[PDB]
Amino acid sequence: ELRDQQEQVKEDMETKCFICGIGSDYFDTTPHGFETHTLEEHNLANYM
Amino acid sequence: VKESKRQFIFDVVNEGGESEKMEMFVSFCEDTIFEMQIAAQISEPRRLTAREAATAVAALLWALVTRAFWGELEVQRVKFLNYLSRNFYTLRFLALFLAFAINFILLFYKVSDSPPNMVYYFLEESTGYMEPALRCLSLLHTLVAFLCIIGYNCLKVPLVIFKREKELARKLEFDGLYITEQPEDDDVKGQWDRLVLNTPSFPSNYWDKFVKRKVLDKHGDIFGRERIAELLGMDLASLEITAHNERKPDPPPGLLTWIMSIDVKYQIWKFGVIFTDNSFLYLGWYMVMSLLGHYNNFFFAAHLLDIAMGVKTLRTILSSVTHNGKQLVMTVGLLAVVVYLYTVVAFNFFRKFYNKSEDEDEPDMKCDDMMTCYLFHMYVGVRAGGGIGDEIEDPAGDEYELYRVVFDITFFFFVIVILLAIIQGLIIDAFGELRDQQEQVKEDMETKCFICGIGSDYFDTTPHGFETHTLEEHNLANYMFFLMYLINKDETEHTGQESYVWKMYQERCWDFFPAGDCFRKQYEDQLS
Amino acid sequence: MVMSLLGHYNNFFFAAHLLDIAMGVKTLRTILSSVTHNGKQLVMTVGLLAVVVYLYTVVAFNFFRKFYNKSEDEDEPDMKCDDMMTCYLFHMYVGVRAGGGIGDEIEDPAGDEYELYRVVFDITFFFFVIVILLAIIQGLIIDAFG
Amino acid sequence: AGGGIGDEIEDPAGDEYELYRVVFDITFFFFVIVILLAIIQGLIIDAFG
Amino acid sequence: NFLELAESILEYFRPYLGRIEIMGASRRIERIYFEISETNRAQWEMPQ
Ligand SMILES: CCCCCCCC/C=C\CCCCCCCC(=O)OC[C@H](COP(=O)(O)OCC[N+](C)(C)C)OC(=O)CCCCCCC/C=C/CCCCCCCC
Ligand SMILES: CCCCCCCC/C=C\CCCCCCCC(=O)OC[C@H](COP(=O)(O)OCC[N+](C)(C)C)OC(=O)CCCCCCC/C=C\CCCCCCCC
Ligand SMILES: CCCCCCCC/C=C\CCCCCCCC(=O)OC[C@H](COP(=O)(O)OCC[N+](C)(C)C)OC(=O)CCCCCCC/C=C\CCCCCCCC
Ligand SMILES: [Zn+2]
Ligand SMILES: [Zn+2]
Repeated sequence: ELRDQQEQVKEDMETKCFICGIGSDYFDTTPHGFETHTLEEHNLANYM
Repeated sequence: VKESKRQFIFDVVNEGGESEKMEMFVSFCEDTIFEMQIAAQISEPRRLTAREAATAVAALLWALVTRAFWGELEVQRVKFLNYLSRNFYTLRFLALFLAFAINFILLFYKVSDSPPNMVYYFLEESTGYMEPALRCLSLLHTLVAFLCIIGYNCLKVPLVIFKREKELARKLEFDGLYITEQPEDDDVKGQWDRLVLNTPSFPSNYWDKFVKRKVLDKHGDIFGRERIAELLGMDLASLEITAHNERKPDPPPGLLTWIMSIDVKYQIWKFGVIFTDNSFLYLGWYMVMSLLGHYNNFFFAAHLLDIAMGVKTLRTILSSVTHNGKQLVMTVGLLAVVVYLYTVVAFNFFRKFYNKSEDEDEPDMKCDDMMTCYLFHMYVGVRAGGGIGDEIEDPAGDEYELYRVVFDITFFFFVIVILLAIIQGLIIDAFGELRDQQEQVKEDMETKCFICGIGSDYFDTTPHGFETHTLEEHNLANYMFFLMYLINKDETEHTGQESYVWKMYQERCWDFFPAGDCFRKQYEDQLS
Repeated sequence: MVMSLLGHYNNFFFAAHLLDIAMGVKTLRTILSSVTHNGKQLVMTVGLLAVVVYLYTVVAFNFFRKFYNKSEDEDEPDMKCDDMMTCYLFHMYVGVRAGGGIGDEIEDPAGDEYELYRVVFDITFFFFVIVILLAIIQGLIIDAFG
Repeated sequence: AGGGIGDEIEDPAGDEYELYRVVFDITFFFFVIVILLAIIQGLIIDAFG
Repeated sequence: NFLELAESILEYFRPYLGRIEIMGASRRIERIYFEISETNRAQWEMPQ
């Protein structure tokens, strides 16, 4: 159960944005789109 | 090569990320290309006796394992080394078989106080052919171990050197590891690498022979052209005077020429890398134990541990245990601490019950000192089926009976039941975690393309669209073949597209790899 | 059919037909498919156990022989580790089946020059053979179910 | 029994059927004590999951 | 062309130019730029 919880956390963080909730595919329409979105556009560190 | 590809895919999908996916892919392609070059190089142009029970059982186990003049010398030596490189794995299997045979023969030793307070260890066999067989088998095993070391050194060490040189060159040219920065002084790898930088033959296996220049020009303005030249052991005065005017002297071919043409510093660096390589050390230990086996035949039993390294099924079963090895070790430590606490309590309160002697005249108290009590607990209570209470005295009819029954029950539940349950659970969860990793790899490879990342549904819009896309359009084999073809082709013969990809590859820019896009998406409406 | 015919030669050959429940009953077939799903791994694990016990036998034969006297009559000793075949049979047959390993059955190490070497020997036997390898077998079955 | 029937019935050493008997006892221990009980534990553990 | 000219300043200030997205008063997603201090960024990178 603990392993499954960790895997679920990882999958969520790699599949959808934490802030807006949009899926990774839409962003990935552009090269490294999801990476750019989660590093520059919607960044938890930037919000804090 | 198929096994290497499978391992690479597993690594990328599970532990690898996404920003470095193409970097790892290109590294894998480079390693595969070098491996193919090496392969091309090496390629040639009733009553039952205990012994009766023993002979039948051995056949069953082996089946499990089986199921799972200078010019003349040079040519002969090259043929020999090529043969060893070609038959390296066969030689390893032969060594394993010889080890099993030697140990089967070992199973017939006997020890006596009289010849066939010293003792005689002699082999007891009715046939009498076993002892000569043991001698010849031991000699042959040692020979095969030596040949295995040579085969490894000629077949797989080149890849190790290639990877080390490649990594060091990339760090020098794109990180300025010894120019802009410095190793951290705990990075023994870099500290040792500081030796090949000035060596005349730094890129001996890596095919990029322009590394020294590339690095010099890129970092030259900031650090000058003389500091970089000193660090890389390259002479600008030479680079210019050679172009201006130079000579080609031909040294008289001979062993003297070979001796003068030896880059000791490189060779010394090469040997450090090899002797730090794990597999080479394993083979060396194998050879050392095989030699020791001629001093004492029973050292040949150490080579039975080679089954873990050899048999794939056993390797996986043992990887199940080692997956949570750190947790298992920490659990054993926790067990030790808990047993120590129980020892403290027993030493302070329950000492009258730890008399393990039947002779009333000669008591044997196992808990009159803390060291003895702790040893008793860890050695006897842990191994006991019901804990310490099974072995230490009965508590009935004593003032401390209830305190003691609580002591024993808690020992049984915490130590025997729970901690051991934790160990079994760690192993059982390791099995499931490995299975889940394999399933994840399969699901990813069947749901999305490795290169572009587009999902399978979009391609499947067309009959067998995903299959066609992954077999013809975006094929990992085709990409690797393109890298090989582009590396072999001359830059002067490169076409425009090839030149563009070559420049991006040289600059380590992986933007030419399609990402979230493909030919079908690009020309969707015209193609439709 | 052959076993049924042999059953008329000896009636006790008819017990072989009780194995037909595995083939017949579906629930039992599934339960046994759980065991046979990783049958190759189970067999290889048993082989690994045999090899490990052989290594322990080698060590015991070379160093700890005085402790393998399974006789109470001092006039008639019964040394179970004076030859490698006998010692290996003793280990595989008795230590594996023992609850706490070989140490439960072979002699007490207390008050001997090799006491610590021997307690390490026994504890390692118990942990590697009794605890871990059997844990591997249970884990293979449990993972087959899942 | 912890180790099967062999723990309780007589010692096989020094008998014409010693090897047949050690095979008997080891197979009993592995099939009954180790595997079938492992099946029971596995059924419970899989029910949880 | 201006961005190429100003690349140096942009690179120097890259680690300090924080950027977030909000749903603004205009009922449209708006992008806000602000300053991140070196002390704050170091504290963020602190392993705890
Ligand atoms: C999960 C599956 C369940 C397992 C079920 C039980 C497992 C049993 C396991 C292991 C083998 C133990 C040894 C078996 C006995 C051999 C003894 C022997 O060697 O004595 C040879 C005899 C000598 O002749 P006699 O004058 O004493 O006749 C006796 C006449 N009486 C019987 C009427 C008095 O010759 C004969 O009669 C033999 C003629 C008949 C041959 C078959 C008899 C034994 C069958 C054993 C099972 C098959 C092997 C099991 C495989 C391992 C389990 C996977
Ligand atoms: C990378 C993986 C690492 C794995 C490490 C495991 C390797 C095994 C271990 C240790 C070897 C240490 C070598 C040091 C000893 C130096 C040699 C020595 O001084 O030796 C003395 C005695 C020999 O006596 P002698 O003179 O009377 O011989 C008669 C010869 N004449 C008649 C000529 C006198 O040596 C004796 O006792 C001989 C008895 C030896 C029997 C035990 C050998 C080990 C075999 C099986 C167990 C393997 C252990 C596995 C543990 C690790 C698991 C991962
Ligand atoms: C595809 C799946 C394969 C599964 C294989 C398992 C089948 C069972 C095994 C082996 C049968 C081998 C047959 C060879 C023996 C030939 C016959 C023979 O020569 O027989 C001699 C003695 C009978 O003695 P008698 O002359 O005094 O009879 C009195 C008769 N008058 C008075 C007329 C003399 O035979 C005796 O001992 C009779 C005692 C027999 C009791 C054991 C029979 C087995 C029953 C249960 C265990 C099953 C084992 C399962 C192992 C595999 C698990 C997968
Ligand atoms: Zn977002
Ligand atoms: Zn694709």
